[PDB]
Amino acid sequence: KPSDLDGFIQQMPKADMRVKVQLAEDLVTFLSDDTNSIVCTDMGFLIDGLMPWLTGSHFKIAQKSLEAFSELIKRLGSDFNAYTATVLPHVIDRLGDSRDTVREKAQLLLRDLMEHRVLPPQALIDKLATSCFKHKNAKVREEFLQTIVNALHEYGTQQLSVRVYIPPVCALLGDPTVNVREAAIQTLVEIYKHVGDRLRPDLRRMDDVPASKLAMLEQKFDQVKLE
Repeated sequence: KPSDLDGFIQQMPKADMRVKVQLAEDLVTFLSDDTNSIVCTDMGFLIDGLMPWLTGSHFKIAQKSLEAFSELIKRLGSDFNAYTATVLPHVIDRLGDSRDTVREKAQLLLRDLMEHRVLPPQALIDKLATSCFKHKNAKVREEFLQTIVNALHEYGTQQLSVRVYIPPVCALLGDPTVNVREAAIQTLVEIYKHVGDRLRPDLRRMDDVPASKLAMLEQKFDQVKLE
């Protein structure tokens, strides 16, 4: 139905489950088309409106809110950073969502924040680290390691310094969950690709890392070296 942002904003609060999903789908469609305008009364009103969707129990609508935020990030760029502190904590929680597509759109929102320069890659990863390394949900801990990997692969050591990340990633080698232990391994391997052999003595000083895992990690690095 709605023809502009103000129209979406007005109809969001009242809307019943029925039209709520259609509204979500159309909102995303609207924001995706760069021939559509994001003129409205107050952008904060749209942000506030998306919040119950994002923090909600319907995951289709949550996912669309993430997609909606991605579109605002793309249009707003650094201007979006006014809303980062409000949105980020719930996007983090969605990294742990049971539905694979929800985690995807959440990870994509995170990449969009960096690609569209809402904040520098180091700023975002550091901020995530605060909430993610010790999150109660193993899927968040695992997803966050992947966020680090993707950010490194996309931006390289020019914008992302992972030296200070080695000890917390190493701590995850002893995670109570096997999926995380294995993710932590692969993350160090991915970091090796960027950082090179200086990582080896770095890990050797990590009295955390058992010799058996140091050895296993070194085998994996050697294997990478055979490019």
